[PDB]
Amino acid sequence: FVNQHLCGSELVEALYLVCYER
Amino acid sequence: GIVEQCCHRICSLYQLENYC
Repeated sequence: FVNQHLCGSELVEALYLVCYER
Repeated sequence: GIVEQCCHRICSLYQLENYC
């Protein structure tokens, strides 16, 4: 939603967050 | 790919989640 680029470790962090399900 | 869509360009949360 952020209108931000996601690169490197920030892309990694975002992928782990959005792909997670408890 | 994910880098082209989300790093070089801007991707939505929906687009990012399609790479899970």
